[PDB]
Amino acid sequence: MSFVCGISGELTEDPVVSQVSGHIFDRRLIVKFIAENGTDPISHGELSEDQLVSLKSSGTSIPSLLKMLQDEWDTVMLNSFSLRQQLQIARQELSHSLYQHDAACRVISRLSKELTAAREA
Amino acid sequence: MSFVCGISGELTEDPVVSQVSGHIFDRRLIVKFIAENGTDPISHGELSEDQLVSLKSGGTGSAPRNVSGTSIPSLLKMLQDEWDTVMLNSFSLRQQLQIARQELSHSLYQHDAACRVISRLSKELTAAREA
Amino acid sequence: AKAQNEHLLMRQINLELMDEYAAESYLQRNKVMEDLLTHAEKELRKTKEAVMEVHANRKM
Amino acid sequence: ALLNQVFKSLKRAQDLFYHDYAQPPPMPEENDSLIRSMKRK
Amino acid sequence: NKAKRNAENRVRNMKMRSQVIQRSLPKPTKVNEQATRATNSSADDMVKAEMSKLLAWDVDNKPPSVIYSREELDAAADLIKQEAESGPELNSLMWKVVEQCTSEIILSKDKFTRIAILPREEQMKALNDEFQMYRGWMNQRAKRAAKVEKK
Repeated sequence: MSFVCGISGELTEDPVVSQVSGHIFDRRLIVKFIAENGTDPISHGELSEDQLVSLKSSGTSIPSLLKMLQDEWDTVMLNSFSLRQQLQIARQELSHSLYQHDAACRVISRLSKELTAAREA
Repeated sequence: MSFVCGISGELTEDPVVSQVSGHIFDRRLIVKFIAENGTDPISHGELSEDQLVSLKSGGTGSAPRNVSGTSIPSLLKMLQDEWDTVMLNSFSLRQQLQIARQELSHSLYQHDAACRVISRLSKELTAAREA
Repeated sequence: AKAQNEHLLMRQINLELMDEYAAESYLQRNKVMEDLLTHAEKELRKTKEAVMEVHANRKM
Repeated sequence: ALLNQVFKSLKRAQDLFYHDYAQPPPMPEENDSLIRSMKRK
Repeated sequence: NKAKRNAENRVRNMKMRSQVIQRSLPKPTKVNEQATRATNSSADDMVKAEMSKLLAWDVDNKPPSVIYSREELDAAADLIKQEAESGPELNSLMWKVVEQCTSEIILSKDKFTRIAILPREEQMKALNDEFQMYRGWMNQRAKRAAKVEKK
């Protein structure tokens, strides 16, 4: 059947599920995730490779398959770039929002102090 | 021969593998170890002489060893290792983006902060201008 | 142009790691390859004598 | 709809960061290091 | 006299700094001279005015003429978050519209605009310069790569 890996979002040939969260993964990614991060990737709990339960279970032209790789690799790298570009834009929106917030606190601080003067005019 | 014994550590000329160990031994070593101890040195499982098979190379049809360094398996292997790295990289970027994108949505107070300033300044003006 | 930007980034990371470890791994590769050559020349010499021994047993 | 607030917020964020626009998007240090650690492993 | 007595002052003054400094979030390399223009009458204008001082403090290290305690700012921040309501949840629709903005927004005539509102020939110039920027970024990398490769 079709199974979707939680890390890649791709159809996987080797679907495996972790007992610490119940999300399906490609075995190879989650083992590399565990071997690098130690946690479950979705629930962030401690995980280990023995806690993984395996789920149950054409060719056309080599010049074509090599061109399917080329186009598919460009799509994977395009995505990775747009994520780095989108992540900096999110940080730029975030840091601007904090500046507006901190400037507003200074204004509210300034005005609230000035409002004390009206009690001693 | 290119086989190195797991126990003696030498490059053997009598390579033998035992079914329980999945490991490579000298014939002259493993037979006396079976004789004196009956046991796999690696797993500590039982052994008997029928569990032992001796390795060979260079038979008829045996392909020439590729030494050119490049190969189709090894290129597909490292293309796979690139792919795993880029997905786990992209996953952590996607996680980072979700965290940043989540909190800046929760932080969208700024129009309500502006109404509070309007409310405060208008109160201030009516409190400043009463004398 | 976005896709090539990431290929070049991954190329740089590969090249920088390659600058740390290529010299060692190529040296290690040669040290394995040298062993195969000597062991192959051992097999070549051993089989030559056996062919010669058959000529001996024929002449005798 | 929320798109108006999103657009104006993003527009101000771009305008505040205007002089940085010519810089390429960075690679986070965590991500660069986790690429290298996987490669080394 | 140099641990806790000064360590308190080190952390104290760091809590007076903007949260962009405290979180080490991105901040602009130069304060945009357009980001301080205001109609000098809205509540947004004075907040933009104070924000311009915060930016100068964080970018230029030009500190403000008046400084506020963490207590004043937290008391002011409390007054915001008790007033603020209906903060929207993150959802797939939000993801769609933010992504659309990252393709819809391009600079033209030295200003950020919608793409669709520009004259066609100005869209072509904008997209040309947008493309030429990416080609610059590639070439800046490729030269660095070739340098290491040649070694």
